[PDB]
Amino acid sequence: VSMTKTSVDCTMYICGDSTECSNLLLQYGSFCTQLNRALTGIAVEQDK
Amino acid sequence: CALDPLSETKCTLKSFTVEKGIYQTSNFRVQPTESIVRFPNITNLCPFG
Repeated sequence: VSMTKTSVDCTMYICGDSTECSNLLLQYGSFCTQLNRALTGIAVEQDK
Repeated sequence: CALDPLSETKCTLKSFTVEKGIYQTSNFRVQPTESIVRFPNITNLCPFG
């Protein structure tokens, strides 16, 4: 019926506390925004 | 976008009006408070003496 509503943010996943890695990820435009929106949609649809 | 949680929600939704709900705005993070380096104690000093 449902699975664990895992919500992996990638700002901490791809990059640790490294701020230079955060900037390098920021070079990629909206990849992590799409990923997080997709995972939150997955979680909300699990609740639904 | 950093004055208050309402402002953070507004800047996340990109809209001046915020609908009734719970919106993820940012991420909480606990910075390391201090640094510790507990290396093993020197078993024997080199024989400079």
